[PDB]
Amino acid sequence: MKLNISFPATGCQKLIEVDDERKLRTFYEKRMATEVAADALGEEWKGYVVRISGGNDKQG
Amino acid sequence: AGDALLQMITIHLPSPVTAQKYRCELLYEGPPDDEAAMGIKSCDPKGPLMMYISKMVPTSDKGRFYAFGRVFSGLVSTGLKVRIMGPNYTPGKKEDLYLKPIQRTILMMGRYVEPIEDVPCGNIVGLVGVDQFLVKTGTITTFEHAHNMRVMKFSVSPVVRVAVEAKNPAD
Amino acid sequence: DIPGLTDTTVPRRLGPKRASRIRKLFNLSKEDDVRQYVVRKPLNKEGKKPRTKAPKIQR
Amino acid sequence: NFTVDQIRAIMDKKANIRNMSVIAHVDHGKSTLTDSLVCKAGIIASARAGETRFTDTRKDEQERCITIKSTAISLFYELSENDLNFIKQSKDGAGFLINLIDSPGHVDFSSEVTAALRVTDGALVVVDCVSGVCVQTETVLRQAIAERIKPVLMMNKMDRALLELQLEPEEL
Amino acid sequence: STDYDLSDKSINPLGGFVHYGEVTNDFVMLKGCVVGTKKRVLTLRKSLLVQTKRRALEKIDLKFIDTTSKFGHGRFQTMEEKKAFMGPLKKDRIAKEEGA
Amino acid sequence: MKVELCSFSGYKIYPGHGRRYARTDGKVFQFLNAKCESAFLSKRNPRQINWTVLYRRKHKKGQTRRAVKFQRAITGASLADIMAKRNQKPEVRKAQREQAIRAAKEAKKAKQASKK
Amino acid sequence: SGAKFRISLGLPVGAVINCADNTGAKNLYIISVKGIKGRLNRLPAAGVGDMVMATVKKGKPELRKKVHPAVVIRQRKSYRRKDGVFLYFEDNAGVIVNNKGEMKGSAITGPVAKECADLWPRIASNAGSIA
RNA sequence: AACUGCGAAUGGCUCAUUAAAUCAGUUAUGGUUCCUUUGGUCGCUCGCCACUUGGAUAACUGUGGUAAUUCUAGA
RNA sequence: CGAUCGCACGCCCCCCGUGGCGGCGACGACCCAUUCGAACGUCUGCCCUAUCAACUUUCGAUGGUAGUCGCCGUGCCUACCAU
RNA sequence: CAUGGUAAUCCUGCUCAGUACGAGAGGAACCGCAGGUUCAGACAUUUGGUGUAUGUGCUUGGCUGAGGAGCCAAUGGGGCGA
Ligand SMILES: [Mg+2]
Ligand SMILES: [Mg+2]
Ligand SMILES: [Mg+2]
Ligand SMILES: [Mg+2]
Ligand SMILES: [Mg+2]
Ligand SMILES: [Mg+2]
Ligand SMILES: [Mg+2]
Ligand SMILES: [Mg+2]
Ligand SMILES: [Mg+2]
Ligand SMILES: [Mg+2]
Ligand SMILES: [Mg+2]
Repeated sequence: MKLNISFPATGCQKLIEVDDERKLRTFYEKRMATEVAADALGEEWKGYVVRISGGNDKQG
Repeated sequence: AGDALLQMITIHLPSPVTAQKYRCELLYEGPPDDEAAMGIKSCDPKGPLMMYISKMVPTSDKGRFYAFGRVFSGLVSTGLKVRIMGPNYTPGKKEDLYLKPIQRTILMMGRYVEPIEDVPCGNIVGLVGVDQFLVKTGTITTFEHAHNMRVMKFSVSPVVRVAVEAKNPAD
Repeated sequence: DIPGLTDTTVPRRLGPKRASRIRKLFNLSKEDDVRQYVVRKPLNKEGKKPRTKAPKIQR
Repeated sequence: NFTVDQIRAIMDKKANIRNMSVIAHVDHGKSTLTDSLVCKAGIIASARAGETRFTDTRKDEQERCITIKSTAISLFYELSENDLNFIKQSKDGAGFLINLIDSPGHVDFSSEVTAALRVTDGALVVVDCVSGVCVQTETVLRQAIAERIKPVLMMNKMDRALLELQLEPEEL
Repeated sequence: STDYDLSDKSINPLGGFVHYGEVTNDFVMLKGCVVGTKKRVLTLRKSLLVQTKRRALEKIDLKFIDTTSKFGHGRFQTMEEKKAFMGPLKKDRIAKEEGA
Repeated sequence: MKVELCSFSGYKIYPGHGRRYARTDGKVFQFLNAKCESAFLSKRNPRQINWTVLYRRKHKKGQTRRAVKFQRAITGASLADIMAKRNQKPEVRKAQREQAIRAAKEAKKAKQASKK
Repeated sequence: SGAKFRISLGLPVGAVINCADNTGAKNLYIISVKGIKGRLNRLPAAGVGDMVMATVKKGKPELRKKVHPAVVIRQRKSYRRKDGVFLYFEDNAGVIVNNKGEMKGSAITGPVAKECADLWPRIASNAGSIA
């Protein structure tokens, strides 16, 4: 799974590839335009809340 | 595997330019000093067009065959008049001669087929519109005094024979 | 700061074009050097002489 | 995976075109080797890794794993700077174009191999490590030498030397 | 309570085991069916064989243990789940009226 | 601990319970028990059956905003540039206005002189 | 790989089921089931995913009086899917295949059971939805 | 390049349908609609932005997904 | 019941001195007329067949009344009647 | 524990392996894995069947003055059912 992470206040969107399902289980069972804490993405993302803007299916 | 194979075949397999220098005399039955022979040796995509049909692969429809072969000289385009000349054709006689423009030039991507407007020398290209004026082999040229190509030397011969007859005799 | 994500702010390619939007950005009240308060984008390519391009204001 | 007509835009400049045909004895994996080449490369061709590829483009060919009609493909690939350094022939850019033809290596010597070598300048001779040089390998090599083809060898099916035979490295 | 469940519930179904009673001591949960009626004494014995197949020597990790009522078509796992789903009833309403 | 399903009656169907019904038109239904599946198969309306959650919901039985503008730099005018431009309030804006006034005045006088 | 688990059969010999493909047959009359060793007095029976021999009773004359291999894709008998779901369909239906499990038709109306789908990849391709 | 506007309902092909149907001539719409062209009407109403008001999206930069399409997402 | 765009540009200056005024257009419009039409109707006219002589009318068939719908007239459709 | 009874059976798929063998076409087996058939011994968590708990609704004819509550019609009928 990949994550298109964008910070509008500075732009500079970038892609982060995440494999461990423990990181994505906090994202699972959510909807679009919902804010979730990214603290499960290691210590580097502590203090970060991110809104699920969209995505693309396995087939695009 | 593909990376290793490509990085060795690019290094060691020869280009058409270097290959046709020593290969022209083995595929062309005309004298080496001839303009067509020199054009084959140089592989210039401007001069005496020289294409040899090796295969006739069936098309999507049942009856028609793409005439697949190699261009040794000149530049084949779409809808240019060329002299379809068969294996038995001699330049002196009119037997096994046709002046016929070709319909379309295509490139075979295995399962896929992709049309292309033109193909210069030193490449493989299928031609549509040649099979009905030709059989089992042939050559294509824009040279009026063109000689034929040397025919294939098959290692085997049509040995095994079978008599065939329709189940319904009236067919 | 996330490396390369939350830092190194990139600029917008182009500023306001409607005179109302220029006044809104620069806190202009009314009729003060509006055509010269517009943002001029500098083109400075190496193969050509440098110059600055100004947008055609609207309204 | 570029446009089709850029193949014309590449074949305009020679010394980067490789007219190559793959020849071997029956069941020496020439079809699968060309499948790997198709999978990695491709101008409009795919990148599927699932066994069979554009070698056997017909019924009762991959139904019984038999190449009958010689099949031609055209592939494009851009090489790295060290690769262009390694190549010793003439080089016009990194955009190398390969005209690949597989032929039936069956023991009847199906004359489509003769046709492919008439069209071809360079042969990839495939041999099994555990089968050695069989009959049709010698036959197709003889035809290539008669037609002035440049041969390059490939020892195939090393996996059965590894695990099916369990050979020590000195024996291999 | 399995680690995938984390519910404060015992092996006893809602309403107790039918025709047995309430299980309070240690218990052994065996795969499949066992001879005898309910509250029939069973003798458990070590295997006389050597367990070498893959069916044996396999780690059984339970995700969920059903505790719905077996005295009919039970549809709730715990008393608290039933109360939370069904809300207050007439009995609870009059009980709260008496409690005040 | 599988996916948790819902019924004709809207009740929760735990794993190992009930039956799943796959209709020919592609619709898939699951029921808690034969009482629910008989009502569904007899084309009975669940909103007219008092113990169904659809009835208890139809009859009502038992039961942000913000506007944040983030300032950004633009090509040609940095954040400090636009700050210096928008902080021209202390009489600098008036100075620009009066120099525009005198520029217009001198342009008009020059136009009058050139015309006459 | 994976082998199909046992399911409740519910379609003995003599059952007439719908023919869900666009072949032109309306129904299939099951005359036997493949792989049935048999027992005395026991009718051979088939579930979803099973290959039967069938004759079409209603349909085109060029199909009608002949034996065809067929595969059952939907059954009305409830069967347990190893995860506790008991699944049954609105009708019994199958499709006409050859000896290689390749469909004679080109489309299937209605759902196809998962047990039949993963056992027959050719039927799964032409299946509309999988139940 | 893209947004906006217009055109794409013309032309071309064929004659399967169609027996008071189509169609030909005649007449009516005071029983209807009509892009466009052209000609009228646009100060006809008494009733703290007008020296000109608000917001968004393209194009564009950048991050992608899909084997694939004149597929498209987020910023 | 014009918050639109182009072209050369000029007049008034008392009050003044920065404003007020002007020509040629293009685009735009609610409605009217015209052009192009379109749509539905009026009268009359069509090949063979009676081994097709009685059809239509439950389910609109013919007409009336009042409606619905349609751009409009009308069983176009609905309800109630007449046959 | 003397003695007596006695029981398990067969097949398919994957892998081996497009392998051995064969010029080619074709094409195995041992180990291992996953499941079936027939049989056996159980069992009722689940699904289904039964159902006079004569449990609870509905309902026909009659009867108790009516309501309420019931009953009779050899189990009145029917739905759901521990
Ligand atoms: Mg403007
Ligand atoms: Mg129970
Ligand atoms: Mg019998
Ligand atoms: Mg006709
Ligand atoms: Mg004994
Ligand atoms: Mg026995
Ligand atoms: Mg009664
Ligand atoms: Mg009463
Ligand atoms: Mg009595
Ligand atoms: Mg009696
Ligand atoms: Mg019942």
